[PDB]
Amino acid sequence: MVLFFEILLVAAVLVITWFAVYALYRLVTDE
Amino acid sequence: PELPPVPEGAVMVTLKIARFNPENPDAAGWQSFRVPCLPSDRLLNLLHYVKWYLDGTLTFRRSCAHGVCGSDAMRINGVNRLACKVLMRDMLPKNPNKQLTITIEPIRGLPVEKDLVVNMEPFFDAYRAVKPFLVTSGNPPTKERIQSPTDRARYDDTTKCILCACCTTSCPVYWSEGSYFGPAAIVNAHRFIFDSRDEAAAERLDILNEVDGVWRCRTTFNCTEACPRGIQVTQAIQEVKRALMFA
Amino acid sequence: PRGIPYFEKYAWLFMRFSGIALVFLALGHLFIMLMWQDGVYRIDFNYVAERWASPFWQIWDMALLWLAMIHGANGMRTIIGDYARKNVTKFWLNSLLLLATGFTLVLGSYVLVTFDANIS
Amino acid sequence: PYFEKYAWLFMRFSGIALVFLALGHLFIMLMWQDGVYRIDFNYVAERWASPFWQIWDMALLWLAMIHGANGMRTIIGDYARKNVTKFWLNSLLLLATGFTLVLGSYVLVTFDANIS
Amino acid sequence: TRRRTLYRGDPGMWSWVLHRITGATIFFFLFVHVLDTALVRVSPQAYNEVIETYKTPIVGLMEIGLVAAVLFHALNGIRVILIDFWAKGPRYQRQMLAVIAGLFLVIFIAAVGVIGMHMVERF
Ligand SMILES: CCCCCCCCCCCCCCCC(=O)OC[C@H](COP(=O)(O)O)OC(=O)CCCCCCCCCCCCCCC
Ligand SMILES: CCCCCCCCCCCCCCCC(=O)OC[C@H](COP(=O)(O)O)OC(=O)CCCCCCCCCCCCCCC
Ligand code: HEM
Ligand code: HEM
Ligand code: HEM
Ligand code: HEM
Ligand code: SF4
Ligand code: F3S
Ligand code: FES
Repeated sequence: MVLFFEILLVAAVLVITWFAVYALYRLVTDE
Repeated sequence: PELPPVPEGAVMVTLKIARFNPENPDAAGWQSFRVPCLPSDRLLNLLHYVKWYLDGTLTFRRSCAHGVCGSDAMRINGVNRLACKVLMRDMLPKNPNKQLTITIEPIRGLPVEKDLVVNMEPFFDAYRAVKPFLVTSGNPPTKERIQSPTDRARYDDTTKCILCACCTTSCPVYWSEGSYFGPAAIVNAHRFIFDSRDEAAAERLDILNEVDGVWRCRTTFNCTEACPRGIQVTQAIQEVKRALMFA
Repeated sequence: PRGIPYFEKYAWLFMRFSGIALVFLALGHLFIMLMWQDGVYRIDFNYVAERWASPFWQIWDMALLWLAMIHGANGMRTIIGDYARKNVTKFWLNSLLLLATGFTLVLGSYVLVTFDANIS
Repeated sequence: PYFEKYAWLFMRFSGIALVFLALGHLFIMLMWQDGVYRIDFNYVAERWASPFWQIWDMALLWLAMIHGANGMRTIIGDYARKNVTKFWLNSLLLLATGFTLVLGSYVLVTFDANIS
Repeated sequence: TRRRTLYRGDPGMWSWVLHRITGATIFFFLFVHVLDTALVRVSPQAYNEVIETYKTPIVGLMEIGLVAAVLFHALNGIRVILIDFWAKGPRYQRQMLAVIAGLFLVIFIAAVGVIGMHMVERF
């Protein structure tokens, strides 16, 4: 039960980090 | 052929062009040249040296001696510059005998056609889509319809646009998806929206009031920083935004 | 004429006005939560229950929830519009965003409106 | 502009949701233990003491009423010949839909088990 | 073919990219956190379980990170609102930017000090 919410926390951190690096990647790539 | 000319006082600056051949190989890449520099030189003089003596597949646009027309917008060391103005008089790191290198490459956002040459037709299509001409009645007054020296000094500072695209090709919103008009189209529409003797201000403001109009500006000042005429591109964009808010 | 007329102007204005309000709402929330008495180390059900026995904090939290969710949802709408290349991708991502935002607003509003201190 | 496209899409999406909502409601009401023959105030009160069933019934109410109101808007638009008739029938529909949504939302939000 | 290169433009560009990143950060956190708070309509023990797992040193440094994100977003959003509503806004863009850099450093070192003394006395 608590495990569900710590799983949710790490999933949120992964989505946050992915979005940060993806925004920077789309900024620097020439397409 | 015979031999390159004689230098006088040279620093032997290195250039790093980003070559791209459209047909012969489609194998682009960087290429480094070594050319002599002076205090009274410019990146245009150096690219001319490269094209005349060393290379000769290297193409780029340029017209004017120094009456600016805006044909040689490039990315020089990251920023957009108009290579005829980079003014190498200021090379103080030349004295410490460090190897100086300059990085040249086309502007970003438009389809490349060869080295340092891009396809300006998307830019000009966005330009001639804000209706950048005076729309009026249909029976001219034979004697130059009147306008005050107060109404005239309002759309000033946007009449200086030489249409070089140094601004539109530094807009991250323009690098992004969709079809943002761009700083330059919005400048050349501000010029006509704030002109007293015009009868399509409302129609232009309705063109700029779409999803890909003036509301996609993320208030980056890349355009203002890049303009070679010093136009305050983002303040023009702000004035159009406020004319849409308060009207 | 790609969407609803004058929707972008009002989304723009809403981001500005909700920012002005959210300064106070969100920063007062963070202050009172993290650096007032023991920060997180005082927080528990009894703390929540004695805070939500006050009209002040109830309205504060409901305004915070609604303003923050509509603000963030509009901002992410902009981000999706700037990063999605295919129209089908943009459609389904805007639908996922709308679904998640609606679910979060529904759950937060339910909890606030229905909270009772005496549950066990 | 673009109101018909979104009414169309809403009918599709609310249909997908209402499959589960309405058919689960009908199942649990009519064919679980004694069907209607078990239903009374105590049954309603012990069902509405649960966040699950409270949110279920509020979602059912809102989705079903907006779905039906849009569908009847279409039906009126296809059967009413005079513009005055169409105007007053759409106004009657809007009034009845608003009244039903207001009453159902009031009852759900304000229901208390201990009334007498 | 895809070239990769850094534009190296205005400082308002980096302000905008930080603004976007921190905004999305707060949005995702808010989703997760409204859920775990909605756990209060279930049980005092459920709520205490979860928020007690939110009282660890890892989550404490994360609290500091989120404080930083929200604080920068608020300050830079004030700058953006000023640029948009104030008619002499776009002229003082870089002035506002330096001012909010100063305010951020002040308020954030203060907030880290307070949160840190709490974490110290808690261990
Ligand atoms: C679109 C705009 C939406 C606005 C939403 C923003 C709301 C943000 C937070 C505001 C909360 C307001 C609720 C007030 C409850 C309260 O304070 O009252 C609750 C207080 C408890 O406050 P504390 O526990 O925090 O001390 O109870 C008291 O004992 C107060 C004593 C007298 C106070 C009188 C206030 C009654 C009404 C006067 C309102 C003042 C406004 C004046 C305007 C001209
Ligand atoms: C636009 C979208 C609108 C959405 C509305 C549709 C709602 C349809 C019905 C769903 C109702 C959901 C309310 C949940 C209440 C509940 O579970 O609680 C309801 C139940 C009581 O119902 P029962 O006794 O009949 O089973 O309570 C429990 O005993 C649950 C035990 C612990 C569960 C904790 C969950 C709390 C919140 C965490 C959610 C995690 C799921 C994540 C999914 C993304
Ligand atoms: C470490 C940081 C935070 C902590 C410890 C925290 C803690 C809490 C607590 C204890 C509550 C409910 C109790 C009460 O309101 O009195 C709550 C609810 C809430 N918080 Fe936070 N919070 C934090 C950050 C944030 C942030 C950054 C936001 C938004 C930007 C936010 C938005 C909300 C909202 C909207 C609610 C209402 C929940 C609901 O209505 O269901 N919080 N949070
Ligand atoms: C819960 C709190 C917040 C959330 C979830 C949030 C989320 C977001 C997101 C995702 C964006 C999009 C960024 C972009 O498009 O580049 C944004 C923009 C913005 N935010 Fe917030 N933000 C929050 C708080 C604040 C605060 C406190 C302010 C204070 C002024 C603020 C002001 C702004 C402004 C003005 C914008 C528009 C930026 C632009 O249009 O360029 N925000 N927000
Ligand atoms: C024989 C068939 C039905 C019976 C015996 C029945 C019975 C009930 C009962 C007992 C309740 C309230 C108690 C509770 O929800 O636990 C209720 C409420 C409700 N029912 Fe039904 N129902 C039937 C069919 C339907 C249908 C077909 C729909 C919609 C398509 C529907 C929609 C609703 C709604 C929206 C509520 C909420 C009432 C409110 O919020 O005031 N029901 N019905
Ligand atoms: C139970 C699952 C349901 C599904 C899957 C569903 C699906 C649909 C769909 C896709 C349409 C569009 C038909 C069209 O545009 O041609 C429709 C129309 C309609 N729906 Fe539903 N619906 C459901 C339940 C309901 C409920 C509960 C109501 C009313 C309370 C309702 C009332 C209507 C009406 C009146 C129409 C108009 C019919 C027409 O215009 O031809 N439906 N339904
Ligand atoms: S605005 Fe300044 S930069 Fe943009 S095009 Fe006209 S001149 Fe070149
Ligand atoms: S570069 Fe781009 S987004 Fe705004 S202010 Fe200048 S236009
Ligand atoms: S040469 Fe014409 S502008 Fe540089």
